[PDB]
Amino acid sequence: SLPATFDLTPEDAQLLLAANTHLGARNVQVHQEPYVFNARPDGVHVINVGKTWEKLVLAARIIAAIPNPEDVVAISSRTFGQRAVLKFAAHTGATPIAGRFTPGSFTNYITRSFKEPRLVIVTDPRSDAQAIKEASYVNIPVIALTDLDSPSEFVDVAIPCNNRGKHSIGLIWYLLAREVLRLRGALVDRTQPWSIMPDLYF
Amino acid sequence: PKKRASNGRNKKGRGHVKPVRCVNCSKSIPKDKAIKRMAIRNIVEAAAVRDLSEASVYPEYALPKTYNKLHYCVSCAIHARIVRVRSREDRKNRAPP
Amino acid sequence: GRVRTKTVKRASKALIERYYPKLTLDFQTNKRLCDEIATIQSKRLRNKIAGYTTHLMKRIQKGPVRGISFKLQEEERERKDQYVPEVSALDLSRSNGVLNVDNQTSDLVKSLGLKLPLSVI
Amino acid sequence: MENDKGQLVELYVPRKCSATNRIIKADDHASVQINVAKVDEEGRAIPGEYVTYALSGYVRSRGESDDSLNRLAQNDGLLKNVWSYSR
Amino acid sequence: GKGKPRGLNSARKLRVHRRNNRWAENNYKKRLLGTAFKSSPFGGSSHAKGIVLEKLGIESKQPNSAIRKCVRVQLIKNGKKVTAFVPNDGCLNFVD
Amino acid sequence: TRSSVLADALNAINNAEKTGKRQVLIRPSSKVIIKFLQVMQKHGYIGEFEYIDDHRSGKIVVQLNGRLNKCGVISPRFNVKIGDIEKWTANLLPARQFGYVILTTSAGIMDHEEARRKHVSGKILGFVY
Amino acid sequence: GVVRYVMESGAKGCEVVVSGKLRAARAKAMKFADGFLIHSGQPVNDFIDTATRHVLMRQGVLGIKVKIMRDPAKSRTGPKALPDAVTIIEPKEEEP
Amino acid sequence: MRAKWRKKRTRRLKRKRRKVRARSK
Amino acid sequence: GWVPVTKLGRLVKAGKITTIEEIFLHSLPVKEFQIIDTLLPGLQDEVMNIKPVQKQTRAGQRTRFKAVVVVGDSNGHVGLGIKTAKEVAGAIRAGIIIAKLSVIPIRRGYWGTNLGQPHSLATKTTGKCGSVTVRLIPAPRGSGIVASPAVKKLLQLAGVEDVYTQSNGKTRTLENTLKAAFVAIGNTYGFLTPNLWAEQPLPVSPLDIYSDEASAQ
RNA sequence: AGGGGAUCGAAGAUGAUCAGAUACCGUCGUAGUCUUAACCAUAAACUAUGCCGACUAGGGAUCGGGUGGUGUUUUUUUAAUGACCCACUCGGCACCUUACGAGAAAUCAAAGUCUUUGGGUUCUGGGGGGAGUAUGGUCGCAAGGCUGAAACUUAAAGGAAUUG
Ligand SMILES: [Mg+2]
Ligand SMILES: [Mg+2]
Ligand SMILES: [Mg+2]
Ligand SMILES: [Mg+2]
Ligand SMILES: [Mg+2]
Ligand SMILES: [Mg+2]
Ligand SMILES: [Mg+2]
Ligand SMILES: [Mg+2]
Ligand SMILES: [Mg+2]
Ligand SMILES: [Mg+2]
Ligand SMILES: [Mg+2]
Ligand SMILES: [Mg+2]
Ligand SMILES: [Mg+2]
Ligand SMILES: [Mg+2]
Ligand SMILES: [Mg+2]
Ligand SMILES: [Mg+2]
Ligand SMILES: [Mg+2]
Ligand SMILES: [Mg+2]
Ligand SMILES: [Mg+2]
Ligand SMILES: [Mg+2]
Ligand SMILES: [Mg+2]
Ligand SMILES: [Mg+2]
Ligand SMILES: [Mg+2]
Ligand SMILES: [Mg+2]
Ligand SMILES: [Mg+2]
Ligand SMILES: [Mg+2]
Ligand SMILES: [Mg+2]
Ligand SMILES: [Mg+2]
Ligand SMILES: [Zn+2]
Repeated sequence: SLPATFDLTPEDAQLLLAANTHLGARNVQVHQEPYVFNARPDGVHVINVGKTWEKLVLAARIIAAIPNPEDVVAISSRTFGQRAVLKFAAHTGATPIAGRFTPGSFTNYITRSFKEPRLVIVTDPRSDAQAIKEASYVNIPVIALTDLDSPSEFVDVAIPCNNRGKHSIGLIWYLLAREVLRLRGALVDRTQPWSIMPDLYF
Repeated sequence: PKKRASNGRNKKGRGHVKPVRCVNCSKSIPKDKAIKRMAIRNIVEAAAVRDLSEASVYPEYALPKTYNKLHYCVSCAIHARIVRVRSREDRKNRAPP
Repeated sequence: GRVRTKTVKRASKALIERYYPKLTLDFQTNKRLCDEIATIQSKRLRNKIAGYTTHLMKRIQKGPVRGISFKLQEEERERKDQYVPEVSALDLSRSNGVLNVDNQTSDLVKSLGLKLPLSVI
Repeated sequence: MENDKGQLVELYVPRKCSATNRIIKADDHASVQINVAKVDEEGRAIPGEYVTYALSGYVRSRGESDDSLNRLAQNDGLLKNVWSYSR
Repeated sequence: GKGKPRGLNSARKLRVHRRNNRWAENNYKKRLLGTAFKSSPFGGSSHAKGIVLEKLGIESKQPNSAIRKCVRVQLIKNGKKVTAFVPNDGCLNFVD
Repeated sequence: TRSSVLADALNAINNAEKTGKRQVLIRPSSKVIIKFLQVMQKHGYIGEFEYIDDHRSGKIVVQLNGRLNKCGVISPRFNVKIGDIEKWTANLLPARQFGYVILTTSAGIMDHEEARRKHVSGKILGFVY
Repeated sequence: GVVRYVMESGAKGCEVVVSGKLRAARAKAMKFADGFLIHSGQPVNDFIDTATRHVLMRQGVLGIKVKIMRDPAKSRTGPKALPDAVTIIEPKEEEP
Repeated sequence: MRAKWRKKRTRRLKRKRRKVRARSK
Repeated sequence: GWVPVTKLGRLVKAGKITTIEEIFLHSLPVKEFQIIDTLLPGLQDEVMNIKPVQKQTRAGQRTRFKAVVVVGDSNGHVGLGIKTAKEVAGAIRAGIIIAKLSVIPIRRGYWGTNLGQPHSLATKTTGKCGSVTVRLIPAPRGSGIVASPAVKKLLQLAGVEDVYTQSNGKTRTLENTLKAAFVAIGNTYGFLTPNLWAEQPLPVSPLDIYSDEASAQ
């Protein structure tokens, strides 16, 4: 299952560290996170970004499994990750939701609303809880950018990243973007940096 | 039906507290139940200071505050502006202003 | 007294999405523009769509108004994407080639990978 | 549930949570079946093969959806040392 | 723990507490105290003969208004005096 | 105070399975919990358990699969004569085909079908399904 | 029944009212409706036609008002929309 | 019929029964 | 014509899904109802009750009518609809559609000796609603359905022959005892019996096999 | 019963208010309020939630005691204590979120682990009145407390919530 093409390359590593995607929250962290690496003074835990990357790959592998990638919703309402969610969307099929979720989207079959996805990715599970609540009415799996303090309730695969910072959210979306196509088409050459730039997702 | 989890007000773990007297009403009320508020104000109202500024000898004289702590019974506190009826879900909040 | 209802506000922005091609900051021009392309019943009806469409225009210059799209808002609003690309990509530049990391943040590295600009605190 | 003369009788046959061997009943609308696209030489999506995973709605809502997914996935390959059976 | 004992050797307290608490049951209490003997104009029997002392009229409870047409009876076995409704239209005229 | 160690044990088990956990530690264990656990292993409602020799009374860690509905104690341990096993099974057990009320007899601790075919009985311990 | 003959005939809306008694003690207030009824402003004259006739049933007289809302679009006279209506169009696929 | 006082009355007017059964000796 | 929405709803008229038991197997939300109209088209229906309820209003006495209705074949599917509306029959019709979108599979069984053709219940089972416990208990053949007549009728419409019932609570409030009876048979396909202990492959979703049959052109 | 009796103040006395107003408000004011020596034994004596034991969610504070650290100040030079900081933990007053479970609901971390009904044990309830009455017994100086019926009568009282 696990080849070394997807090992964490040290040039991939410097991408993550520049964003501070490895800085967990303070004295707050859900018991449901062993994604932690041993923590620093000044209270901040350092995520084990190896666990990030392995979860991100599986994330990608679950997305590629979606037959018609058009219906894969990816959600932000978070002021930050809105910009990056839309960029992610155009790359794969990936119906996007930025701004306000407008409840009634997964239940409540009326048009000018209502995608019926088979998968859903969320920037902040706390701040996008309407989708994660709503998804649990309709047999829809959830993928989440959990930080150390983030609810694991109804979220199915957690990507431990640092959700309390500018670049850290954008990085994962683009890396998740890059990975889901490194699995069929564009960027066939793994270990060859994708044409695209990360700084676009901000 | 029980209206508040604090029963009346804020006493868990003793059994008996002791009574204070409403400043407006004189009614007995347990200290934990009284409605408390500090009247920290200067001895001068709006204006009347720079109408007293050059009225004073002592170039350098600060302004002494007049301190007094006030306890209200429930009924008075409600009948003045002190507390107000709140909604059901609004009664759980401890934000002063 | 003077609060325009959704009959005007919907119709008034119903135009600006399809005719920002043309349209002006002057009322009487849009007045005689309206009835060419619209089917308003009364003059007072049309003169109030026009008075508001013009009002949206007299303010359209400085920032788009919530709920608008006119083939050019989409164009120009895209132009401010990638302000920083074509300069430093935030790798070893704005940094001294070194990645400045702390004592325990660093121990996390020796776990699997090794190629690393180092630091301490 | 067969019968005498062996001919099976029960209409339909529920799934089972992978993490609890539970049952997933018809109205268990918090439950979700997962498909991980199995990779080969160069990933290629192997379009339409999958490795399959079912989580009972209960496991989803209790919060163990995430972590019982890691143990589930890693024990099947799919993952390096991310999960730890000893805590 | 559910209020009552459970031990294999607590038969006494179990049996004696039903005995205590059966007393809050009206039908049991009326039987054991025998108030159909001590009270109860009939001897505790289903019927009773009696000598009609006088016809008598009783106004009904509200919301209703009417006169119900009872007689007053002295029970032969008892002396005890009671009133009894006489059913159906007219029919008081049958009682001398 | 601790009055039935067995009752406390099966409570932890039933509470363990009900939260979807796969294992549970149960202090303090005894001859008669094990045999109980054993008759539960024969018919397959759990898997491995390990006794943990502390030098007082022994912890225990049992691994559970998910087929368990309820394991309970019947307290006190009623004397049940052979003809009365049909009575208890009717009350405690979900259906005639499966489930087990388990007794302690002088012929040992066993489920009720074994007890019926081996033909003895005694006091009653509990039930499992 | 005779409500819905009026709706598939192509009307925007229609109410039928009846007052009196066939579930017959006190005061019918029964409405039967569908669609749309601008009522009121000026469009009532233009676009609603109503007529009340009095049916003398077995033990009383009953009042049936009916209201019909013609489609203003095909008015064939006067206004052909409510003063609420507005419409527009756009140019076809063009040259850059 | 405030209980506090349906019950003061119940005592006011039950010591009276006690103090009058002793006249009847 | 029907003209569905709901990626499920299109997939069922495409004939790519033929049995209701394939919806249940994937526990798929069912938001249309023409699907079940066909998936099982032998659905009888009895209205169990029509009952006035009122809302006080500055004029008094709203008095809308409420109807509770149940649907099934006598072959192991029951659904229950509680709906109220202004006119009596309007509440019944809407009551049928929601009675449909609810249909649940019920797991029949044998009392004792496993002969052919189940007649009774898998296990003891219970549902509750408000005050109303309702216990369903497997019964020997030729015993009938010993239940109050409103439930005798629902259980008829889930195709059970021999069952014992044992109520508790305020059963005179009929709307609730049905709701509880329905939770009860609804729970027959939740009880892990030993002959369901085996591990299974996880059949793949019909939203992915016939995945090509959503969206538009 | 003796001391004590500043204050407040059942009774009372009064000034008002009032249709009346020995009520509310105002001024007095006896007992009382404190105290020793005796009684009394009850309160919405309330968490209206018996005690013991076991188990089942997430989170942050706090009080006590302990453990750990090249940790800050104590600077007494560094110590060492005390104070503080961080981390653990046992025990306690509570709190937040949530129910996966409970409930008629209000709500509930127990009010959960119950018709899938049994860990141990003590007390109490069995429609509303009549009535905590009558009677007997007992305690008390008394006021009263403890124990405690029946005739008789009644189709509802009642609990939680909903809309007006
Ligand atoms: Mg109240
Ligand atoms: Mg204490
Ligand atoms: Mg007290
Ligand atoms: Mg002060
Ligand atoms: Mg008694
Ligand atoms: Mg007696
Ligand atoms: Mg009593
Ligand atoms: Mg007007
Ligand atoms: Mg009225
Ligand atoms: Mg004295
Ligand atoms: Mg004095
Ligand atoms: Mg005074
Ligand atoms: Mg006085
Ligand atoms: Mg006074
Ligand atoms: Mg004294
Ligand atoms: Mg004493
Ligand atoms: Mg008492
Ligand atoms: Mg009490
Ligand atoms: Mg209790
Ligand atoms: Mg306890
Ligand atoms: Mg906790
Ligand atoms: Mg401490
Ligand atoms: Mg220390
Ligand atoms: Mg130190
Ligand atoms: Mg009574
Ligand atoms: Mg006495
Ligand atoms: Mg009556
Ligand atoms: Mg009430
Ligand atoms: Zn006051």
